[PDB]
Amino acid sequence: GPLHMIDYKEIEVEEVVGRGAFGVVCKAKWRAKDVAIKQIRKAFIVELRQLSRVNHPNIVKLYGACLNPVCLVMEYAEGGSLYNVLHGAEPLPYYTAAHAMSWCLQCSQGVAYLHSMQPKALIHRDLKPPNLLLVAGGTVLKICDFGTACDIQTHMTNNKGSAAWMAPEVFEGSNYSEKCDVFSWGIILWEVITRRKPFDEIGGPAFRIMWAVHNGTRPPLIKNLPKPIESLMTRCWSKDPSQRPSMEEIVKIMTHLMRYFPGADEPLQYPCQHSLPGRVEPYVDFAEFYRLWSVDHG
Ligand SMILES: CC(C)Oc1cc(C(=O)N2CCN(C)CC2)ccc1NC(=O)c1csc(-c2cccc(NC(=O)Nc3ccccc3)c2)n1
Repeated sequence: GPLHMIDYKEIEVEEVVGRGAFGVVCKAKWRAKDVAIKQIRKAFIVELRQLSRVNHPNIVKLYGACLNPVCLVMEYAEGGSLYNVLHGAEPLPYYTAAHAMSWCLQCSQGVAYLHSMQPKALIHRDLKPPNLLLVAGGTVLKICDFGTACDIQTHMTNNKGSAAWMAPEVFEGSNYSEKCDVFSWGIILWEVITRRKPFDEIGGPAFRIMWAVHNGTRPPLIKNLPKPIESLMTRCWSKDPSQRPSMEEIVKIMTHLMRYFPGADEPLQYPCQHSLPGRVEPYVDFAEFYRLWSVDHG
């Protein structure tokens, strides 16, 4: 994995866009290109090595590192976090079923890559919309890993944590595999389809959500959701990791559903005035899906 050595003189820092845990992410410029830089010593060696080994369109690009001061240099995500597109400050952008399905397809392709690496696979173990970034007018999605928490107080048991998207076996303290990322992906699918924060009904501190998920609570089912999308979604939620699909299988299934979801290449340009009403209604609209389905199967 080749990598550019960067003299800190060449960087011109523009703004700060994330301060949590083990560094401060910042917008900057470098040889024309807009870049994102994370300033910090220990695990940096492992991350820098991993972040150079990866080469996939749906995982964020590493241009290189500056060894003094010790910081990563990567492509800037103009579109920002998916979380911020979904639930950020107003005005939030309008999006479609096709966008929602494409973002989950793209995320799954990135994760399938991570799980297929050799000799050992990379397990992300922290997939959630804050670590999913958007580019190309919101059309393209790239996985990253900010790693938002460490201290139990002002991180892991709060809104800057990740218990809503976490697999039971991880927070349970049991052994886990790459199937933990499949659970997370299942939750993200529900999230983009509904534009609801998962387990916002429960809330409180994170241990309340962990308690509910450990007993078997899942996000509510979605009204009028196609059965194949509901099958794939609810399988990823499975308590037993053995019953969850592989990311390889998800990529195949999703790749073929996109036939019934044209228009994902349309960039995010229209505004939205979003307000929230057993089951729950989707934000996106599945009417054209059923229409195109009927034509193929009829
Ligand atoms: C809050 C941040 C996250 O996410 C961002 C949020 C915004 C944002 O919300 N803004 C607010 C201001 N407005 C004006 C624009 C929108 C902007 C940029 C980034 N970040 C990035 O562009 C970026 C690119 S790489 C990266 C990053 C940051 C920290 C760590 C890593 N590391 C990895 O990706 N590691 C890794 C990935 C896969 C496998 C192994 C390691 C990347 N961040």
